[PDB]
Amino acid sequence: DSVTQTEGQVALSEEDFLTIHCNYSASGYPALFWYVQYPGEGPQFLFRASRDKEKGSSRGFEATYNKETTSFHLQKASVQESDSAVYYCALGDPTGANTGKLTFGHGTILRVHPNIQNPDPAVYQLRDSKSSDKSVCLFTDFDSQTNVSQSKDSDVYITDKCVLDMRSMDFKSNSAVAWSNKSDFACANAFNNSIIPEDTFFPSPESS
Amino acid sequence: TLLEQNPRWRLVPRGQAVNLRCILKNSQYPWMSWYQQDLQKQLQWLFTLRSPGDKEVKSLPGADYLATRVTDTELRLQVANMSQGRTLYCTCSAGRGGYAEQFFGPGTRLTVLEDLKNVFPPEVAVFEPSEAEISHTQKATLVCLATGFYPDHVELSWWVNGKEVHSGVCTDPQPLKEQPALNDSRYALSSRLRVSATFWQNPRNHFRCQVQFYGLSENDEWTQDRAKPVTQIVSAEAWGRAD
Repeated sequence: DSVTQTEGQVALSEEDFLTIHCNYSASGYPALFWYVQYPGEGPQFLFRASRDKEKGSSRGFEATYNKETTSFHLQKASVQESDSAVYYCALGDPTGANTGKLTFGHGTILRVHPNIQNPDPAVYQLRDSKSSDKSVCLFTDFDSQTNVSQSKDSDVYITDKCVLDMRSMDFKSNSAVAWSNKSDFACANAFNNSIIPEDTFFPSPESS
Repeated sequence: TLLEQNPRWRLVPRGQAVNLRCILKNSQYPWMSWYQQDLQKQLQWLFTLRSPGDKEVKSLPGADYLATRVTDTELRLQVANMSQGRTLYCTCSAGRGGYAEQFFGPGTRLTVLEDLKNVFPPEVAVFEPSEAEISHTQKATLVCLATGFYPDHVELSWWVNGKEVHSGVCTDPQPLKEQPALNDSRYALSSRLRVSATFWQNPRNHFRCQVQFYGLSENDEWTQDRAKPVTQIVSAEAWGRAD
């Protein structure tokens, strides 16, 4: 008995149409399931179907059991950021005989990136005092179609882009961070190894 | 909730055992199972055990397992040898696998160490908003760096005037390796807190980046001279600069 969810990753904008493929290779009349795993938590049940054309639904997701192409594809009309998770297809025996087991797919990572309506790319330099030998550079307020590359330099550390939402003001921003325990580190070299927008703003520090 | 497991997390030195507990707090689903989760994030069924006193044995890539249904509301897992980290999920159901469905508990995360004197707690640093960001955007991005920990089990949190904040925050999904390739590498982690500039500019306002490091237990074989890298909270803090 086998389950395939062909795709390892899926990246999507807020409000994009989603479909995740689930095909099985079984020799009974197997029951099928969807589970979701959010970061930090254990899997959570979504729904079950066991007969051809039975449709299962929860939280704006839907799937329909399709005996002809042996499929239980997961679908959602409009994904939002909070749907970022790992979706697991599984199958087992409805019968009570037995093993007691579910077979799980490899699972599919869903990353929903937000729609940044007022881009404003900038790299800024901050500072400490209280320890670090260091200085960090903050690349922020870019578009979701920017990718942040890991460094060519091994003494430099660069994080992947990451979204923060200030509720209260309906604002979402991407940010990535760069730092180095050394000299030779200015904020206009920081993200050299990423393709950044032509119009990225590099303001200077201090005063006169 | 309807299943409580213990321990929640555990450090285990290579080729050594640990006992796991799961208790079922509702007989509407009186089948219990064990499921492991790989570090490649695969879910594999280990056991389903219905009736008190039945025991089952299994050997997998990375661990040997003894499963035991002691009572109608107690499942136990012994996990021996164990070269690879995993999460172990207890699950209950109204039947079988298929007949009705599985409901996963909170899990036990088991981290494996080949040695024990690679273990280090994080250094934590806070970085205050740039003056240029404040003037371009009238927003203020603090950054927090957790550097030099091993192994990778840190939870990071922002606290503003004593209260835990969630809004405006973005922590890296997983940490990254400082000595990238080096099977006992140390990790760094990054997080971001963004408030309006006027929020930062108030010197009443207090900001703490806080890291919970899970490391060496109650007592463990600490032959070294340096301080014991126990479970602990390392913090760094800044004040609002009306500047």
